[PDB]
Amino acid sequence: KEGFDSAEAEQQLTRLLSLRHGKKDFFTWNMDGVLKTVEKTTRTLQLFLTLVAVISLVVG
Amino acid sequence: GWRQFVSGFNEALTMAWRALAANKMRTLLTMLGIIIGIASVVSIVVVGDAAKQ
Repeated sequence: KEGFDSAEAEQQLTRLLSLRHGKKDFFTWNMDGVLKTVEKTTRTLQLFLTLVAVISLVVG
Repeated sequence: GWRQFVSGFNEALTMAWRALAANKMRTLLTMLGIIIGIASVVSIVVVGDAAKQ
C-alpha cells in the first residue's frame, strides 16, 4: 500500500526472509516496477505521438 | 495544341519565378509550410518502418 515503491522493502523483505529463514531462498520476482517502466514507456509513446502531432499542427 | 502547353510550362515557369519574385517572403513561408510537412512525412515513415524492422 502507501503508493510505496516496489524497489524498496523487497530488499527489506530480502533480509527479512534471510532472517526468519536461516538462509536466502525466497528468490521472489519484483512487482510493480515493471508496471512503472511500462507506464513510462506508454506515456513516452504519448509524448512522441502527441508532440509530433501538435508540432505539425502548429506548422499548420 | 500541346506546343503552347509545354511552352506554357516553361515560359510560365519563368512567369512563376517572377510572380514568386513579387513575394519571395510569402513564397518562403508557403514553401516552408510544404517542406516541414513532407519532410516529416518521409521522416516518420522511415523511422517507424525502421523501428518496426
